[PDB]
Amino acid sequence: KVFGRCELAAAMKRHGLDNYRGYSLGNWVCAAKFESNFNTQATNRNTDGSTDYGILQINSRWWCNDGRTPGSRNLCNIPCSALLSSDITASVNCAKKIVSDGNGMNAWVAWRNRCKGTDVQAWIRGCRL
Ligand SMILES: [Cl-]
Ligand SMILES: [Cl-]
Ligand SMILES: [Cl-]
Ligand SMILES: [Cl-]
Ligand SMILES: [Cl-]
Ligand SMILES: [Cl-]
Ligand SMILES: [Cl-]
Ligand code: NA
Repeated sequence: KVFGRCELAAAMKRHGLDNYRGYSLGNWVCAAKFESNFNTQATNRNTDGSTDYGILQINSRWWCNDGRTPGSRNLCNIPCSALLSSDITASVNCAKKIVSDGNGMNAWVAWRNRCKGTDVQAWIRGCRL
């Protein structure tokens, strides 16, 4: 599914991501924009052989099982395929675990490089929330 901007902001708020660990909804929308372009079916293979999955490009080294990332963990206790669903529940629940890990949203390199310290409230401007 390719979400609209305000459609995704609303879905993330419905699942309790707004201000989760102190991160406003515009931070999450911005991270999803640059990670996936709001496409739940986004995938990216890393040099190390891990794969990033879904709207927030969650990685197989720690967070989900794909059966093809040697030595990896599955801390969200999900198949990585669950992160590609039209329903963002699995992505949101796993994102809450990642952002609680100690480095906040710096876990998402694209958030640190493209969203951090920007006017992220622009990402929810105009949305009926
Ligand atoms: Cl957009
Ligand atoms: Cl915001
Ligand atoms: Cl594996
Ligand atoms: Cl595990
Ligand atoms: Cl599995
Ligand atoms: Cl949803
Ligand atoms: Cl933090
Ligand atoms: Na894994």
